[PDB]
Amino acid sequence: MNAPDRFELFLLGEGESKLKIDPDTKAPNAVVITFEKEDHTLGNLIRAELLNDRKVLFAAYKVEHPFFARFKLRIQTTEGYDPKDALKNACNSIINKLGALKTNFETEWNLQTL
Amino acid sequence: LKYICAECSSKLSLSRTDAVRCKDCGHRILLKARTKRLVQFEAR
Amino acid sequence: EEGPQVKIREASKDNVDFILSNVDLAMANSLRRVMIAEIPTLAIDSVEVETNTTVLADEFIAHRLGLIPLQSMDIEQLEYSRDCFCEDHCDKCSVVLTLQAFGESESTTNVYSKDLVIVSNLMGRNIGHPIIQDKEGNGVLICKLRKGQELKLTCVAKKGIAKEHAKWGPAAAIEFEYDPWNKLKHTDYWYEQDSAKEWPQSKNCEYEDPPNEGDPFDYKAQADTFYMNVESVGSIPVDQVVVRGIDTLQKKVASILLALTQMDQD
Amino acid sequence: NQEDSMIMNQSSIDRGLFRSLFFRSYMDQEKKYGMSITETFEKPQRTNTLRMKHGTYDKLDDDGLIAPGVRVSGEDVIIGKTTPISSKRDASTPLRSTENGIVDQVLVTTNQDGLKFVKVRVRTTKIPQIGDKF
Amino acid sequence: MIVPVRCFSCGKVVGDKWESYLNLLQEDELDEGTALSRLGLKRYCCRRMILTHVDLIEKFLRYNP
Ligand SMILES: [Zn+2]
Ligand SMILES: [Zn+2]
Ligand SMILES: [Zn+2]
Repeated sequence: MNAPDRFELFLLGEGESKLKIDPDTKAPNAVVITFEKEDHTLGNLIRAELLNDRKVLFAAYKVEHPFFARFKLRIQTTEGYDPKDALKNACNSIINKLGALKTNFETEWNLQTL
Repeated sequence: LKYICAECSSKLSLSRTDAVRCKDCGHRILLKARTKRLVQFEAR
Repeated sequence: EEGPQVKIREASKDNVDFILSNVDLAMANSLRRVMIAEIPTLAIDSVEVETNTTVLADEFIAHRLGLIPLQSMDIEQLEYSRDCFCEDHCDKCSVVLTLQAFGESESTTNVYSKDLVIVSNLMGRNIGHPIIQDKEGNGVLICKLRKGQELKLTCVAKKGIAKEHAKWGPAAAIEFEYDPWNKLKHTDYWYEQDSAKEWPQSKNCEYEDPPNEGDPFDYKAQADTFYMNVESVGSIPVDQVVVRGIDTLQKKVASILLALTQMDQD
Repeated sequence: NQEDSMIMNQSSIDRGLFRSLFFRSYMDQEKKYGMSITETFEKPQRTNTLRMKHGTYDKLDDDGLIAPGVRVSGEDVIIGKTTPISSKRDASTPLRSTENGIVDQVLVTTNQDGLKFVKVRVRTTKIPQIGDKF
Repeated sequence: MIVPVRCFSCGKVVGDKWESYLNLLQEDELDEGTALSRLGLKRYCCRRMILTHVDLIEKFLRYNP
């Protein structure tokens, strides 16, 4: 009766960009991206992979309220390394592990019985 | 228009001033019948 | 092959017990989530009812209809109704099916999901057929009729995501376990006298080496091996729940990549 | 889930956890006074017939009552009745302002004085929302 | 009312299991735990969906209308 529709978790709305990038005012060379219509599924995956990049000083995400499918990613990189690239290499890195994971699973499946 | 009887299955399309009860029963208590303008349900 | 590593232990129409080596915890988790809420499926999502003189209420039935697992193998070539350019539904984006049941016998007439009858044009796509793992071939007991009882209704199956309703959930259960000797000390076992004698041994302990008291705590170690078991309802074969899961996760990681390029424009 | 509140599995809910049917019965009757006075069940028309509500009567069949299929909501008139005071005055029965649902059954019968009277019963399914006591 | 189209907790389909359950009981004299196991209802989240269930429909059909 006051409930939001359930598509509102994955469907974007009236002029809501998927990513929103803002210059962090606190620490230098840091940025805080807002991910509309996403959750711990994404955020935890991006933040954990950003932690493997050794030119990333800081990386953490957070769902400010569970009512809303959205989350903030905060990223700080070493001087000269633009944080967006830190995000880009991060995503790609995941995609490559995932692909390898898929094929590796397939070949394993193609060897079974029942 | 019609009005399925209670202890009797029928469509006594009787109107006003015809009053109750029904036909071939003896028990007055008439339920209306389902509409035609069919409704939808979200299967959720 | 290269990175993350799979090793089936058991396989079946309904289950894939495997081991997922060389992966982040985060990824092995994010995969299980996706497997639960984000691989799409077809399921009844509208019921127009013509007659229901049955003991049950309209929507009460409508509800169960939603829960009946429909074949979703070729789902990727059906469309989201919200997407498709037709008004309401069509044949590109929705399967329509019919249910007719009338009690003839003196005995109670049952209504199964076998009694569901596809009506719209599947056009070759492997879609919409109710899953039946039942042994006598009538999976799922929709409803029961007495003598004069009738039930006549029409259901439009749509492509949906379990995030939106748990009907469109391809996964049933997704067993999941790492570090079966707490060698990472990720729990602190509650006990009364003895952690070891009181907590039972995970079946995944024949697969790892028990720690030695002669050894101290390995603090550098991370979570590496993962023991999952995906069980499927059947609207998608098992192997596919995991694959499409990896596919979808990857797919949505990607739209983030693309979205970064969309912003760069001047 | 703090201070005697709780967290419910939204997923489980969808598969019909703690779901209830909810039936409400409305009831009305033709006058109770006079020898040349009788309230009538009909779908009145705003033509001079003051005392009209804010809701549509458009779901009323000719006899003044809904049919057991129609969704109703807001202040939909469900039972149409006019009290003829010397054209007419309205005495129709709006569906409960805060409720909404689908007409389940309509009972038209006479009463022990030979009064025509009616029992309309509406049906809602109610699914466990935030704030429901368990 | 009537069997559940699916278990609330996990999501498993327990709706096709009802008749087969009632047969395992009475036809071949099994006990409900064994009966529930033969139906491959292992985890107790979906095991109680059947055991704890009451078929009120059998009563509802009793009424003529
Ligand atoms: Zn009769
Ligand atoms: Zn369409
Ligand atoms: Zn279960």
